[PDB]
Amino acid sequence: GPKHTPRTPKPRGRRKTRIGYVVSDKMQKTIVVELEDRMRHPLYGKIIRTTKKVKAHDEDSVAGIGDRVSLMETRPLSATKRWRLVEILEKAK
Amino acid sequence: IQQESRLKVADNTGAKEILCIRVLGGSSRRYAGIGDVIVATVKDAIPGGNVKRGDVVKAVVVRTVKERRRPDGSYIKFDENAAVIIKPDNDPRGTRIFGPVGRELREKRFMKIISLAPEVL
Amino acid sequence: AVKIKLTRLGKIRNPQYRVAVADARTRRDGRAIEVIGRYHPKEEPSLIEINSERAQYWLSVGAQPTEPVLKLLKITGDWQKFKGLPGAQGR
Amino acid sequence: KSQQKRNRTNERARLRNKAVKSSLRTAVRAFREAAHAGDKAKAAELLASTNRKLDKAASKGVIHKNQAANKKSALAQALNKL
RNA sequence: GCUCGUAGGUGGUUUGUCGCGUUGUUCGUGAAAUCUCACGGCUUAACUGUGAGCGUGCGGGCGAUACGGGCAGACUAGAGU
RNA sequence: UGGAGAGUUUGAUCCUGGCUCAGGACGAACGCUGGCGGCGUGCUUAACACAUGCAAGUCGAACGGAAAGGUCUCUUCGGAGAUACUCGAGUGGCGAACGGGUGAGUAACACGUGGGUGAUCUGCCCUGCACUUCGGGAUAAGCCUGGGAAACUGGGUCUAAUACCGGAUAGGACCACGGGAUGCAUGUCUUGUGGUGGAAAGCGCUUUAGCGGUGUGGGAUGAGCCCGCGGCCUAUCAGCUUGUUGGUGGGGUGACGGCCUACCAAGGCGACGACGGGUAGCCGGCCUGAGAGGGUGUCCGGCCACACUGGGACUGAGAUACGGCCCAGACUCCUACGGGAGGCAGCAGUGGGGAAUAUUGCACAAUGGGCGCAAGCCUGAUGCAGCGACGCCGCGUG
Ligand SMILES: [Mg+2]
Ligand SMILES: [Mg+2]
Ligand SMILES: [Mg+2]
Ligand SMILES: [Mg+2]
Ligand SMILES: [Mg+2]
Ligand SMILES: [Mg+2]
Ligand SMILES: [Mg+2]
Ligand SMILES: [Mg+2]
Ligand SMILES: [Mg+2]
Ligand SMILES: [Mg+2]
Ligand SMILES: [Mg+2]
Ligand SMILES: [Mg+2]
Ligand SMILES: [Mg+2]
Ligand SMILES: [Mg+2]
Ligand SMILES: [Mg+2]
Ligand SMILES: [Mg+2]
Ligand SMILES: [Mg+2]
Ligand SMILES: [Mg+2]
Ligand SMILES: [Mg+2]
Ligand SMILES: [Mg+2]
Ligand SMILES: [Mg+2]
Ligand SMILES: [Mg+2]
Ligand SMILES: [Mg+2]
Ligand SMILES: [Mg+2]
Ligand SMILES: [Mg+2]
Ligand SMILES: [Mg+2]
Ligand SMILES: [Mg+2]
Ligand SMILES: [Mg+2]
Ligand SMILES: [Mg+2]
Ligand SMILES: [Mg+2]
Ligand SMILES: [Mg+2]
Ligand SMILES: [Mg+2]
Ligand SMILES: [Mg+2]
Ligand SMILES: [Mg+2]
Ligand SMILES: [Mg+2]
Ligand SMILES: [Mg+2]
Ligand SMILES: [Mg+2]
Ligand SMILES: [Mg+2]
Ligand SMILES: [Mg+2]
Ligand SMILES: [Mg+2]
Ligand SMILES: [Mg+2]
Ligand SMILES: [Mg+2]
Ligand SMILES: [Mg+2]
Ligand SMILES: [Mg+2]
Ligand SMILES: [Mg+2]
Ligand SMILES: [Mg+2]
Ligand SMILES: [Mg+2]
Repeated sequence: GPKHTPRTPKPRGRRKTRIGYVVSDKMQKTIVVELEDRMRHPLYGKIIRTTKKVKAHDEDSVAGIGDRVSLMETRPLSATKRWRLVEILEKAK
Repeated sequence: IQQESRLKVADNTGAKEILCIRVLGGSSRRYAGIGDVIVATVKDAIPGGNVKRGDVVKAVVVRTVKERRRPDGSYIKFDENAAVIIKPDNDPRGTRIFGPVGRELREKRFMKIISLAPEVL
Repeated sequence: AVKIKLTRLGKIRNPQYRVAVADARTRRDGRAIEVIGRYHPKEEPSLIEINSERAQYWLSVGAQPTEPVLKLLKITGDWQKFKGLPGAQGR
Repeated sequence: KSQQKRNRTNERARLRNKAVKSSLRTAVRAFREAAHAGDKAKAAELLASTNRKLDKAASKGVIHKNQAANKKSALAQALNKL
């Protein structure tokens, strides 16, 4: 190459996706979303359900109690925020 | 310094404060200056230390608030009264001296304390 | 810098060496980046094994072998192939 | 130990880097006070002077190119928004 | 001691959808030694080298809805009126 | 591919149900006995304190100078001469952040595992695109003095540099405006326009002896940062938090971020156990068990944390910076009393504790690492040797 090589193609990374309900929204552009998952017990073998809590960034804070949201995880946007809003699906009844 | 006076201990025996019981050097001697020997009791000590509270000890005065004359007409005066606990042979029971000491210890023959002291004035 | 070095993993009186590519700032008998051969200095002449293409890739990417790995590369001819020298085999 | 030479070279480096950093700081504060003064005339050339000093320091290696870029962008936006 | 009931666990019949659990394949990863099969060398073994298993898992793509599950419905047997 | 039971309650019986035993294992100790060889292992307690010797130096093919070597050199007949190989010391470059040690602290993204880095840095290595162009000032060393018991230090000259500074030109520095592709939202990758700018160095050569440096594209390598899952006991620990949670504007970082700052909201964590107490290096691994499981983290390997205790900065690509620096505390030592020096959880060894665990040995012969154009130098890493029946295997005492 008689000049600078631009780059070589690479496959961009794929980020995780989760869906959960909005629990708390009074956060001034942030929302709190409850996520649940199931993991098999290491010893007894039963299937159990555990609920978590993540903080999601909301550039325009429009979300109420319920308001199912699919979240995709980002860079550390804040001290305790690692998720951003993707879209609103199955709005609160 | 007289009886019932309290002094700060200037060594590492573990005692903090002692109370003068008797000024040695004669019957009915009143005041103890720098270089004078004191019978005293330990009114406070570091917990779990070598010396305990209430032990009757013998000490030498090394600092006085009251100014003391010197043969050349000069005076020396400290900001606190301090003493050093000694053995019967005039050696300190501790291993080091804290703060300066007066030069009268030289003429009172307290060479070990004089050597151990950080400064002699 | 990336180096190709011999790693010894034998017993006290059987000094078997493995031709491996490892980082310079590592111990001798450590976790190398990738092992690309071995060398047993206990046969009659010796036992020399070189992959000869991963070594070529590492040489083209910047890996620099030491004196014994260099001698083994010259013996196996892979160094000559990489450098364009005529004789590609001198075993 | 043969590290007294290293200590001497170290202290020489402290003096050199400290001097250049303090000069850069003084230039930055001069540009800042010009920015709040809002002359908008000599600040235009003070911006260029500060950029030259800061990327000269970056080339000298006393700082990093990332820090030089950050400070140059900050001073440029500082001149811009007024 | 008995009862009620919060969370929780668990749940009737049937239809459709998803395919999360479930399961299959494929790819990447799961360092080496050490554990095992098979060999090779120290007179043999201990010791050591090589090939394959191990690494019970995880991430990605591609197949299934038989069961659990999410959603959308329906029925009366459960339950209630 | 792998599952043993026996004893013991009663006048005699069957259950339930404890207690004990037969087996294996160890970084082992004790008692007695004791030949050798192959291979391994050996302060588990006091992260208690240390006498002593060695553990990081190298380059004259960067530079000024010549203390020594042989030296041609004047010749003293024991003194001269850097100009010469060579080189004490000195400037400069690199290394020194690797290697070696301990498991104290740590219940933590420390460790194992799998992702993200459109949030990143990256010397020496490879390699694409170009340059390698001009001036200046002092100083080390040396010399003359001065201070101090030393440790150390001042004043006056004096000589360089691949040391320093100032320059011309150079786009992955920035700003504004755009084009072209992409989605994963901030964005991501590449050109253009106008305004800004940013470095280099010379040295050697038995004449193809060779080295270099930077301006940047792209690889290789190392690392910084975030996330999910898993690996102790305790509720006789039930309410925890205020830079705490978020947002905004700045500052800071290689990089996102209350990391810091000014203002606004009242929020964030908790019965799926926060907060608190006890204990502990994690894992691959090791032992036992048919297995599931129970115990454990020692050889070795990967990582983490620490270097007398506690705290902090700088150099540098890169610092818990063991054999670097500053300060506070304790300890030890020298002193002329004014002041100074020191840290074996490196190798070897000493004191003390314990039932108890080893030489102040050899060599860079091989491998790895560092310095040159090298020849070469260093390496208590390493390769061995020495002591112990300490463990496995094997052979004899016919
Ligand atoms: Mg923000
Ligand atoms: Mg100033
Ligand atoms: Mg910035
Ligand atoms: Mg009842
Ligand atoms: Mg009852
Ligand atoms: Mg009762
Ligand atoms: Mg209920
Ligand atoms: Mg229910
Ligand atoms: Mg059902
Ligand atoms: Mg249900
Ligand atoms: Mg055999
Ligand atoms: Mg394996
Ligand atoms: Mg899959
Ligand atoms: Mg009914
Ligand atoms: Mg029984
Ligand atoms: Mg009976
Ligand atoms: Mg009975
Ligand atoms: Mg029964
Ligand atoms: Mg040097
Ligand atoms: Mg020299
Ligand atoms: Mg060099
Ligand atoms: Mg360095
Ligand atoms: Mg180190
Ligand atoms: Mg220990
Ligand atoms: Mg520990
Ligand atoms: Mg993890
Ligand atoms: Mg001078
Ligand atoms: Mg320019
Ligand atoms: Mg220059
Ligand atoms: Mg605040
Ligand atoms: Mg802010
Ligand atoms: Mg611990
Ligand atoms: Mg069993
Ligand atoms: Mg510490
Ligand atoms: Mg110690
Ligand atoms: Mg410390
Ligand atoms: Mg460096
Ligand atoms: Mg730096
Ligand atoms: Mg420190
Ligand atoms: Mg060091
Ligand atoms: Mg040390
Ligand atoms: Mg040792
Ligand atoms: Mg004992
Ligand atoms: Mg003992
Ligand atoms: Mg060597
Ligand atoms: Mg070698
Ligand atoms: Mg024995």
